Amino acid sequence: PHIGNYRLLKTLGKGNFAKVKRARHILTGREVAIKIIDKTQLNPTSLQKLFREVRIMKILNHPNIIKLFEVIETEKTLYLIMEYASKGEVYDYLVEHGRMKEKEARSKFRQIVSAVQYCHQKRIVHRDLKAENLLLDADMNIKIADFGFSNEFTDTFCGSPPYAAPELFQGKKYDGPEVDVWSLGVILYTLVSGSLPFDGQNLKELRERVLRGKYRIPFYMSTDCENLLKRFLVLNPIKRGTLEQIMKDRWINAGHEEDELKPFVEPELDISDQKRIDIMVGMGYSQEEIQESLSKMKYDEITATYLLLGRKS
Ligand SMILES: C[C@H](c1ccccc1)n1c(=O)c(N2CCNCC2)nc2cnc(-c3cnc4cccnn34)cc21
Repeated sequence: PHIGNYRLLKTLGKGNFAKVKRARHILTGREVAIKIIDKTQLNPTSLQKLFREVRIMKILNHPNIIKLFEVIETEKTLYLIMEYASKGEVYDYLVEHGRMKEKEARSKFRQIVSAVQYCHQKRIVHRDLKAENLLLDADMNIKIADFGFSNEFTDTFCGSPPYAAPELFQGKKYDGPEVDVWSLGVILYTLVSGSLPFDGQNLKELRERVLRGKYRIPFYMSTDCENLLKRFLVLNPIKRGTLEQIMKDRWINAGHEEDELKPFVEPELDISDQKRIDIMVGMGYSQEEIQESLSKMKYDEITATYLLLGRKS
């Protein structure tokens, strides 16, 4: 079971027309995650959605967002070779361990807010932020995943209802980032409490609770955490805080002297490490080939080998 330079191993999950498998890169030995998409079952609008997702992944380069390494395409199948996060979904972690202490939620939430604010810098809204789409790497760092429902902000999608902003329930047109801000308030509440702030026995009950916007504050929750939730979970999207403003909040930065959370500054990608390039020449690729794939940033077998050589094993 090979595809390109990858040996396919255990399945991580499976869904509508796709599965994700862990894999090993043969040339470097690094582990990756590969999404395998059966294109034959997709209609032309699903196909267009797929290629948009790929385009979004190429735009985004952040240490708390799953990175794209390579695209392999046949006429029947699309393979997205991605960063692997070995400790699974935040959702499953909360189920096993219960709520995080605020100091543990804070470390994760700073990473989440940095990643999503950076998406908004790039004019991308995720639109399906939920505990299930936050992965954890071997060091318990957050990696946001699955931009299959994401879009640019300049359709009639509504994500997981418990995380959906009230304007989505009323069927209202919406700009973009404000709905991610609301979902991040729901995420903060789930990290600190282990439960959702709005729930119901059915969609009607859940919808009514979201629109009322009331949620329970546990006795153990600090005043500063409660006040921060108020900046996310604002019914009026016009008055909802922006993430750049929320980054200055007291709770976000408690115990982070000299390290106030700030918008991420994307570094210039080094495509010129000759030690890595020397290794790839020894593997068989020519110097000129490596230069052309890296400069056009082709997400092909070469640029993926270069990136993976830049990561641990
Ligand atoms: C495929 C799916 C998935 C894909 C995208 C976003 C979230 C979840 N998935 C599950 O469904 C799941 N299940 C849920 C049902 N109960 C058993 C555990 N566990 C997972 C654990 N690790 C990953 C993972 C790790 N490195 C990466 C890099 C890219 C993508 N995925 N990925 C994905 C998982």
